[PDB]
Amino acid sequence: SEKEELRERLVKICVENAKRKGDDTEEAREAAREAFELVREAAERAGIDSSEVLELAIRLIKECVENAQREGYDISEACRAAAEAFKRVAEAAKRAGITSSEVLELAIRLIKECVENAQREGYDISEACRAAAEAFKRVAEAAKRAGITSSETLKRAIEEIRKRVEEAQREGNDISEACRQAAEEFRKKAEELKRR
Repeated sequence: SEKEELRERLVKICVENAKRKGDDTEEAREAAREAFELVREAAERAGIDSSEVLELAIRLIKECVENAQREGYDISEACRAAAEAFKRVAEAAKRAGITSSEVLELAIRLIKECVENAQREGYDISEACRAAAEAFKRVAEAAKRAGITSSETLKRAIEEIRKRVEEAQREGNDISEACRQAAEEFRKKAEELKRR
């Protein structure tokens, strides 16, 4: 099946990257298999389990794993953390009624960018995953509360977070704070919209 194929690809990626740097390949295979099910189930429960969304989730994991290999991080840790980050995006999407393909893609790109930035700087991957996923969760929740149904509005909110994260990266400022401040500015705007 397509899912079996996709899982096999992720296993290959994790095992090959573990083998390259002398990490435990059996742990990496296990991590890949468990990560795949974690993301599949989360997507299914959120009603977003198109093969396109599953491919994006696997791409996120792949990129985080490949960069872990480059930057001195444990392959299985990276695999798990990326999968858990996707799970939190899916959970927030479910709670807010978000199914937009473009919104989901931007949320997952934001996670990737935060993780890559953390890995470059030698910081903890899990903290970068939390900042990115929390920012999405905050925007999603604020949009739902305010009755914002527009995909363009959500896309522009996530793009603004991406823009502030890239600015912070460039200037050597804290990425997590950039995420927090940008999501909070959206929340304010949304709440004003609802009140007014």
